[PDB]
Amino acid sequence: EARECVNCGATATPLWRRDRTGHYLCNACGLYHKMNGQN
Amino acid sequence: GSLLKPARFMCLPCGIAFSSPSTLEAHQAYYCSHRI
Ligand SMILES: [Zn+2]
Ligand SMILES: [Zn+2]
Repeated sequence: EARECVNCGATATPLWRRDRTGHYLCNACGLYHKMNGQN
Repeated sequence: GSLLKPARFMCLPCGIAFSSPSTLEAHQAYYCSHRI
C-alpha cells in the first residue's frame, strides 16, 4: 500500500524509515539496518 | 547483445513484486538471501 519493503514486505508498519542509501524500510527492517550497523 | 538492463521488477522465487527498481536492489540483498 504505502511502499514495498525489501526485507519482509509488510506495508502495515506504523512508520517508514529511509536508509542512508535512499531505500524505504519499515519500523522493523529499518531498525535492523540501524541497530546492526552493517548492511 | 544480451539484455544488460533488467526489465523485471518482480522476483520469481520470492514472488514479491516491486514498483521501484531502486528498492528492488535491497530486496535482492536480503529477501533472496544476503547475496552481493
Ligand atoms: Zn519490513
Ligand atoms: Zn526477491
